[PDB]
Amino acid sequence: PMRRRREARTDYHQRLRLLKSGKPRLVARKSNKHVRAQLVTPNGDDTLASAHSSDLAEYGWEPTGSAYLTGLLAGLRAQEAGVEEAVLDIGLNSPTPKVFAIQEGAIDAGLDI
Amino acid sequence: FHEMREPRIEKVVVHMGIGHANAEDILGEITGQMPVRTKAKRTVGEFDIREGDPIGAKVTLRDEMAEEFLQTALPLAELATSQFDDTGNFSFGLDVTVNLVRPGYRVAKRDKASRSIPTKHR
Amino acid sequence: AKDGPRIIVKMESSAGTGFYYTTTKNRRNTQAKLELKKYDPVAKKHVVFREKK
Amino acid sequence: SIKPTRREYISGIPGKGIAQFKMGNNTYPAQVENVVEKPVQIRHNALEAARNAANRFVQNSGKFRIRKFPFHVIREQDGDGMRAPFGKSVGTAARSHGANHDFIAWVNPDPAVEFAWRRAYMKVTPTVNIDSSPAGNA
Amino acid sequence: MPRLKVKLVKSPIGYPKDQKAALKALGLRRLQQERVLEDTPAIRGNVEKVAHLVRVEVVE
Amino acid sequence: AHKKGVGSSKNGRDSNPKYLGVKKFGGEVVKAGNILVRQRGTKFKAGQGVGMGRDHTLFALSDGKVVFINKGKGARFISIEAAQTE
Amino acid sequence: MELTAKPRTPKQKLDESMIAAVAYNKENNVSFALDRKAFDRAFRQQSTTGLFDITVEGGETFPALVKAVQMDKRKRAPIHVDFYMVTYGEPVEVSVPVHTTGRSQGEVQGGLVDIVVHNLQIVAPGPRRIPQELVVDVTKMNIGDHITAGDIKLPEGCTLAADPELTVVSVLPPRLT
RNA sequence: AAUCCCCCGUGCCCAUAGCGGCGUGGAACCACCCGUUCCCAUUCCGAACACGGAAGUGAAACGCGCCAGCGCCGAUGGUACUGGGCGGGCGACCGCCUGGGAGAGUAGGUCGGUGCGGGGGAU
RNA sequence: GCUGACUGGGGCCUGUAGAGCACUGAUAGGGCUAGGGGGCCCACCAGCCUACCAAACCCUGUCAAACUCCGAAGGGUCCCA
RNA sequence: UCGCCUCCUAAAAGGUAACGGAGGCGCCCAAAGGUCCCCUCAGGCGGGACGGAAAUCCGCCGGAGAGCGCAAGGGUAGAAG
Repeated sequence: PMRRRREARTDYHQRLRLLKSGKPRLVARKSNKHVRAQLVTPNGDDTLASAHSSDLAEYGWEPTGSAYLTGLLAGLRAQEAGVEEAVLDIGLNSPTPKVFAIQEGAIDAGLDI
Repeated sequence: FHEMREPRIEKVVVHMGIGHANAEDILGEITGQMPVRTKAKRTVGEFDIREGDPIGAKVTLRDEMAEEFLQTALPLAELATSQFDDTGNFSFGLDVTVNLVRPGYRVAKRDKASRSIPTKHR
Repeated sequence: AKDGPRIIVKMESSAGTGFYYTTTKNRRNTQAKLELKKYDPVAKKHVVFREKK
Repeated sequence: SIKPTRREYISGIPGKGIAQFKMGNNTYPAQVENVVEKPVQIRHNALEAARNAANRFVQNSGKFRIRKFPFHVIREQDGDGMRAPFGKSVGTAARSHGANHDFIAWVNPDPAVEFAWRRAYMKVTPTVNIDSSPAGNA
Repeated sequence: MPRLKVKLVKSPIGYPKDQKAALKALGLRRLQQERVLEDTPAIRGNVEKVAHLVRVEVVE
Repeated sequence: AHKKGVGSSKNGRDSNPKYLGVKKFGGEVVKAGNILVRQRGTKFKAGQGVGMGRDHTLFALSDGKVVFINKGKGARFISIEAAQTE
Repeated sequence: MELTAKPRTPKQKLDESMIAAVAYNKENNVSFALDRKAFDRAFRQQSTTGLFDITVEGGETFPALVKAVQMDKRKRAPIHVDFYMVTYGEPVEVSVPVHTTGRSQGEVQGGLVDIVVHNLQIVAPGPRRIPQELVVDVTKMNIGDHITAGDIKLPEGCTLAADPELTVVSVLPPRLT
């Protein structure tokens, strides 16, 4: 096959799905413990720590809120940066109520999503 | 680290499958994890040619529920030798197959670095 | 086209009468009388299209 | 160098019906042997014969290993005259690639065989070269 | 800037098309005459390719 | 009123695929590269493939057209240097 | 022995009396030299089986010699060889062979005889330490009987670069059994 | 604050990263974990996807490190093929002169390297 | 009106000749092996052994325009001369 | 025997006859269509029901060799699936 293909679980490709364009893989990356999200925007882009459950201490609000806010937040540190409308990257999972969470994160953030 | 090798329930399968509609219902009452799996072939050894027919029934039960069963039914069984086989697994009754699980075990499912299960851990 | 009373018969549809129609080929094959899909007569836009003919 | 149609389509995938590869015997040293240097769709039968010929003149030790085999095929006459050629098949042969490792007479000391191959030699069809391999012959 | 002087030999008559092109190219009219060019590969190439076509001598 | 057998005798016919434009030439939102028609073009150039490496054709405008699995559904952009402020 | 030259000049050397071979030894390789003449004499004695060397500028009169060639071409007349040396306590690539004598069992009584896909052995006993002649023949020969790798029976230098169960030698019907 | 260890998400380089063999690590990390009213969810169980949390643990998937058995890569000189130019056989074809010059064949090589960020860890 | 065959350079294509085996189909000596044998307890025995046929995997070996993990010789094309 | 689809032949762009090689088509599929959501093959190995080729399930191994309506070639699981 190909590396990722003999392996599995992944679909980094639907990642590509978005890669086409629409601005940035506002990518939610999750490992229950926490979540951390970055921004891969086309052109061998980069990022800007917009959201992580450790850039501001792993509270104790667990999922629900945790994601709510860290999201809103990322959205904002970001607009500070100067973006506008970003594009949703389901790092993985079926936009799990968790992702859902990060998601409204950008949502309310204002982060157009 | 004996804190390893020494086991922990990982897959028990209970079933049946006539070339044929509800007997599997009987299953149902017996357990709680359905198993509609099409059976095959193309000849008359039982008038089984219709190459494509729902006819294989398999109530999968690992751990938990499989505990309800290992318990409830382990009594009606009566052999306890021979029907013991190699890869650390065995089977008996009108369609029963269980699989031991030494600690190397799990590695085997990985799509990645799927270690060919060292016949020294299993 | 090649009028084939074979499982291949030409047909078209109407917009509730959005007015005229549009182009389709079909098969008794499955579903007989059955034939509904939506379109856009010169009439306004969209509309319920029944296909039989 | 024209050749066959499609090895599953004109005439493709046989058994070239012949007379196998090893008769003769063992040993670690002396390479006694036969190779050639002509170029040709080596004549199935012909060959087969030649070869078993040698066999004939001998019977045992002295590697009568024979490194050849006919695997493609010729064609001609079957239908209307001379213009449009459908296709009658005959002649399974192999490209004797202008010299190469033909058939051996391998063994410690059994000139009986050597001569024998010789025989097989005179036999064969396109002149062929009479010879020795990696050390000589004894 | 080595200066190459070449003289014309063994007629084109038949000999290849493009080749004939290296000829008009270098600048090659009537027979057995001689012409000259800077080392300059380009030039150098057209002529050495037609090679045999004649003689190549070193001067300026 | 019919046809025969045991006489393969059956020519075939034409086609005309290609590497039309070839890599690194005056780019022009046009049939990019071809070996597979109902193509779904892509961005600037392509270089993924059943061999490894990658292709850069120093020419870009909107986009081009591909070859179903041959060549390479471009996407790894390269609008090329000659694409800066006039 | 001797064998010389090493500039860069093939075509002509590849002509006359000096066939060209590479001066090869882990880490370094210098332009071929040597000469089809010498070759003759010694490769003659036993290329990739015995082992001597040359004295070029006294240089490093070390052993190994050839680990690649082909008496190549059509004529069955070699040109362009591969020489390698090993002043090291690592010699592993060891190809020398083994023999029998003709143990009368299949032969001297049943006519029957043998196939020796083996003959030669590539392993690695004790470096710069291999019998220029390894003998090994537990006799035994007839019927549909066969022997190989495994059983083998190896002496001192314990290597076996090869593998069990394979191409040793067997008895076969010279006509029948 | 804008120096190195480290893990974490993670990106380029399509096996000199894969295999597997031993090993090391949990504070920190991560997973495994615990449990299942409600989100959402299995054509069958929330095994996977799941929501809510300690304790338990490094076993398991996991990260560096060691090992060449497989595996991958891979040269020098080196042969065939040949661009071109001219000679020898009625011959299939042989040869030479001038740039190009694969694989395979022994060396020998490797068990990633490198992007950006986030957590720490170095007053 | 320097834009042309051609030559130098530089990308970027083809993938015959070659060569090779893991894709495929050949294929030969061979070994492991199980299918047929085949001789032995007569033999539902499914137990025994073994010198003939074999599939398959292995080692040694080979061929291919409609095979190719390999890969030129060269031709192509844009541009720079 | 006359039209079209694939392969070789085309001497490596693209492209050439031949009464040269082989072989398919004058259909279909209202859902193999659109898109969103999830699945990761054949095959081999080992172990059990009705099963002693040839399933059904379970546990390993796997440049995907299965697969795609229909023919060849291309592709390619990241999937067309």
